[PDB]
Amino acid sequence: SFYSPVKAGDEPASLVAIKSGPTTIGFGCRTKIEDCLLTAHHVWCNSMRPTGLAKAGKQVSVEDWEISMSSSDKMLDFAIVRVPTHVWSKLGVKSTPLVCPSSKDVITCYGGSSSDCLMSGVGSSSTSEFTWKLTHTCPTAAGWSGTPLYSSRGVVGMHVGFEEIGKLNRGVNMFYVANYLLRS
Repeated sequence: SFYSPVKAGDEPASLVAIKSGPTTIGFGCRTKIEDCLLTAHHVWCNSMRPTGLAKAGKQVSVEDWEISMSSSDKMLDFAIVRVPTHVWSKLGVKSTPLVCPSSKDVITCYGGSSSDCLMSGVGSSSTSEFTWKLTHTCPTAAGWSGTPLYSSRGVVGMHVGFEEIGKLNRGVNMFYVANYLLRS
């Protein structure tokens, strides 16, 4: 009801699913921070090992790729991974820039329990006086961690969890993180 099905090929070109054997452990996007996969720390580092990247039924295995940066802070919860560029093209994944979030962004969020079985939510996203923090109303589920907060203007942030469970959700503002927190 709060969700619409999404046919493979109709999700954004940046969106990628993160698999651990049969299990989708979360989502991510291709972006620039150099060029990278951005997902949640708990998807990439605190779940069962990532073994593959999936997009629309297409699959590529995960090899010993470098984790450029990560934070296991509940409030940041990010992992920035250097995926060889051929893997991105094998999947047909196109980059998308991290745009600056605002007081109110209209957002779509995508997730599912398999690469080819995707659905979409809609909500709004808002910045905090705690600059690293976003809160949003996009309906998500278990396994939707690392999924980008897409606006018409672009990816404003990354979904990581809850603010209050089922009332208000939580993102990390990766724009602020990349500009003020991360060291080159």
